[PDB]
Amino acid sequence: EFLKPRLVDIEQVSSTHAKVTLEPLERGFGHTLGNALRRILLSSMPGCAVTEVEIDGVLHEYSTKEGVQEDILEILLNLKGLAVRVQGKDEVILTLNKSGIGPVTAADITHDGDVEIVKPQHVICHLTDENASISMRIKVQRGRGYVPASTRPIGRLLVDACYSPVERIAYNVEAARVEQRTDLDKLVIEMETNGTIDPEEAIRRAATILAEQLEAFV
Amino acid sequence: GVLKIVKVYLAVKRRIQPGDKMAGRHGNKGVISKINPIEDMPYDENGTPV
Repeated sequence: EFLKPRLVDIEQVSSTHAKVTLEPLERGFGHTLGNALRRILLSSMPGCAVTEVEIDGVLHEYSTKEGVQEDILEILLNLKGLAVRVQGKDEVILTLNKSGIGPVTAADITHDGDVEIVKPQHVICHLTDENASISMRIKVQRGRGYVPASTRPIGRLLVDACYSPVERIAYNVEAARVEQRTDLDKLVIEMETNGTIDPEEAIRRAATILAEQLEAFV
Repeated sequence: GVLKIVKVYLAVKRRIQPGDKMAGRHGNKGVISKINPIEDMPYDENGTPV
């Protein structure tokens, strides 16, 4: 009958992007599973994006702070691009306090040991003069998809929520000459995450979503 | 005839929506008709959607 595919290999090339392998597959099932998984992964994957920010001396995002060359809107964009993995909670409030000349990157955030920053080199802003200090509270929360601030104190700045760990998914169906049987397919899935999702976990969640959606008529 | 004037400056932010007219530099107009999902767009062999 139909041979059951299984996750045979996880070639993690870099921190961001990885390459998983599924083998074996019958004729046609390679493309079916590849496209179904690609759509599920690009659509529905849990993420831990930033939702709200609170800089102390800032009222609205269309202003400027002395000693910081970035506008507050550019700071909010840089925070929106921040990749962070939270494990034991849904929402968490990271704290950033930085003074003195230099780049305020993501490594200056208070560790919050259950919350891991995956790209410490991510520059958030720049401090120009020594007597300048910034202090902000960043609300990193778990979610799915893309939730703009239009859908959901006068000192709280709301950023657009983009809880999608994956950035690019591709799949390739090749011939797996194995098990002394020809005309069998192997699906190689190259995914480009931001580092906050393990590729095996991503594939497992994608298959779980398909299995749950198929329960409507089986 | 006027006693005092108070001027308030709102800062709206217009993102994009079906209806907004985008164009190019060669007379190619066009209003956005749909904001397609990321996984519905055509993609090349490397997986990058257009």
